[PDB]
Amino acid sequence: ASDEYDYLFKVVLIGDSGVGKSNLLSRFTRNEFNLESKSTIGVEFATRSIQVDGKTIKAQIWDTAGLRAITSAYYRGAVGALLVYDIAKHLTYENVERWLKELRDHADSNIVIMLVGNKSDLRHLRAVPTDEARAFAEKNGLSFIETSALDSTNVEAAFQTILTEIYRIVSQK
Amino acid sequence: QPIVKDCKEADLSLYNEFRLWKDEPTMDRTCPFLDKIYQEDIFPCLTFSKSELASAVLEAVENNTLSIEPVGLQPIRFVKAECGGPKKCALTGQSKSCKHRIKLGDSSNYYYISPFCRYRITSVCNFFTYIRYIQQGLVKQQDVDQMFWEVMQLRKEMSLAKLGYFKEE
Ligand SMILES: Nc1nc2c(ncn2[C@@H]2O[C@H](COP(=O)(O)OP(=O)(O)NP(=O)(O)O)[C@@H](O)[C@H]2O)c(=O)[nH]1
Ligand SMILES: [Mg+2]
Repeated sequence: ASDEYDYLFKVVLIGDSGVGKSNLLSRFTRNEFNLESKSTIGVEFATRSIQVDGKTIKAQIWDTAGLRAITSAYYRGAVGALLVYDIAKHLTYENVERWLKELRDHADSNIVIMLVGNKSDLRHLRAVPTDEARAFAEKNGLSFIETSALDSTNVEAAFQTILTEIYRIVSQK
Repeated sequence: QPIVKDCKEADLSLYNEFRLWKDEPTMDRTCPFLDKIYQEDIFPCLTFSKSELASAVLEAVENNTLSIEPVGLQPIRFVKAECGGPKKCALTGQSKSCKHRIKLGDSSNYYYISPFCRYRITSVCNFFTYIRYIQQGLVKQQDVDQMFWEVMQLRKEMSLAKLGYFKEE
């Protein structure tokens, strides 16, 4: 009689194509990684229940392709957002500001947003030094973390941070 | 001028070697497949004039603890600096624009390096990361000859890097 919960949060994945959104998703939900995964067709979502400061939080995580699309069904009802860029490709990070723009035009304006932060496993190819993305995120009010969906680093931590924060600001109101 | 056509043909020794490494993957340094590449590619490619730093770098590369970060312009910098600078390569010891910095442990200080050193080191590192993908079950959609030719490609990049043929962006 599980899959029984208290609160339900919908988090969406956004960022350029090829940054690792779908593998972040599969790593969190199914603990699977796909080295050869292709670009996502349509939109998809998966669910995982975790526990947060004693109150049951079940996360319904949304994912879609990075690159006109019917953009407002995906954002509609999103209480959280993961803005994802590739640490090894600076251009993916440069489009973060624009992913942010499209994040609050066609979606909620007190949506919880975390900057990611992916493919941290590629250390010799690092394009974005942590200080610059952390500067940008801190200055834009966004929380920030660096993940590797490949070696699982900070995936759980990231999702649990955005979840704890959404929980906390659904505890206030 | 006459026409030369670029061709590609698998050396059967290297190919059987690789197929028999593919059949039972290991990162063990003494396996023939890796041993050869160590002797012909890796060791000469990470050979630099300051060589305790160079060997530290090699160990960092096979331990996957090495990190390469781009360093941008900055008029001011806290200094505990041997570690080189924007002026000079910490590895080869000469005066060149260093657009990259290197860290061994993370858990370590930074060392500035020429784009050339960056190219060699990243060549080796790319080889190691691909071979590690293979050793684990991460590569499932690539045919055996594809895998082989990717290994050949990486060894190409390392071979060119050896002789001073490198790319800079
Ligand atoms: N080294 C490394 N590669 C990763 C990591 N995460 C994903 N990748 C790789 O990067 C590529 C793109 O991954 P994918 O998850 O499909 O990205 P995406 O954001 O879903 N793309 P799309 O927006 O088109 O659906 C794949 O080759 C995948 O294996 C990571 O943490 N490290
Ligand atoms: Mg995808």
